[PDB]
Amino acid sequence: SKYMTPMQQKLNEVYEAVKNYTDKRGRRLSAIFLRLPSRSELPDYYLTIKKPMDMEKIRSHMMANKYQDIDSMVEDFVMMFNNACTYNEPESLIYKDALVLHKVLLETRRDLEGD
Ligand SMILES: O=c1cc(-c2ccc(O)c(O)c2)oc2cc(O)cc(O)c12
Ligand SMILES: [K+]
Repeated sequence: SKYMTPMQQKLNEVYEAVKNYTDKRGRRLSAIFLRLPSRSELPDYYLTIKKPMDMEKIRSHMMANKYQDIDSMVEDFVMMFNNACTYNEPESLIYKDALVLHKVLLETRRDLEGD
């Protein structure tokens, strides 16, 4: 069925809000977060980050219909942002972007509180 339940629509809107957010200069903050690079490409990432997470993984779980609720999806986003903030330095752009996107995530959830 092409029709999403309300819970599915909400999950999609949250996801899409983070994905599509662009700053005043037209930059899409989510670009770097979509797909994690490999073990070779990011030294020490997978030894040091306990639960790797990227937006493609989140998107797949959503498409397979495995978030039972909004908080579960939020959890995964927060894990991703924390991972990025653990691995990268505060001065790095990825770290700054993770902070903005975290605010985008919570604002969006909060805005959709009564759907
Ligand atoms: O730390 C992360 C770092 C990167 C990353 C992606 C592309 C690059 O050219 C780069 O120099 C770093 O991508 C991520 C993507 C994520 O979803 C989560 C992360 O923690 C990272
Ligand atoms: K750090």
